[PDB]
Amino acid sequence: AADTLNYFELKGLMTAYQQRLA
Amino acid sequence: AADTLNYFELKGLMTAYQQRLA
Repeated sequence: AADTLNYFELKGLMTAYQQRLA
Repeated sequence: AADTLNYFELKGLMTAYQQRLA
């Protein structure tokens, strides 16, 4: 039931934030 | 494999593509 966080992009925002900081 | 790819950045990138092209 983890996909609820994956369907709604709670997981992509953090990766984008990380990528911009790097 | 699905967990690795990022559906967020590709959408953002296509958006920037079109907004510049305009």
